[PDB]
Amino acid sequence: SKSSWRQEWLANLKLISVSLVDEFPSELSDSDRQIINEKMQLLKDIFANNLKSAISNNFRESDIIILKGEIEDYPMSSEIKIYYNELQNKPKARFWSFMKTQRFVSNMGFDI
Amino acid sequence: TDLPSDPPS
Repeated sequence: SKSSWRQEWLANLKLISVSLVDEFPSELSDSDRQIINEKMQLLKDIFANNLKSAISNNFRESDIIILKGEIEDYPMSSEIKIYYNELQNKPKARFWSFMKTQRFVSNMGFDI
Repeated sequence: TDLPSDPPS
């Protein structure tokens, strides 16, 4: 069943657009910033070369949005959270933190 | 196209 769930996800990822945000939700050290940035880049490579997804430069034009934290950690002033808030107050994009994403990609058979 | 991101429990 997880095997079937992976094959369904794998086939669907070939027809998905992924966006990786540049905004950090909160204050971190230069070390924590660097570690996240490295993972973001590794994740971008997994989606484009292994999962075969399209990489979108506009998060408003993508199916899955990779964040530098949880959406609840993002400030009200941030464009990514302003966009998120609209999709709640209107009846379809996905918002995954890098940690959530890293685990999903592990579940796809790819470990950073 | 909108199946769960989390594996089945």
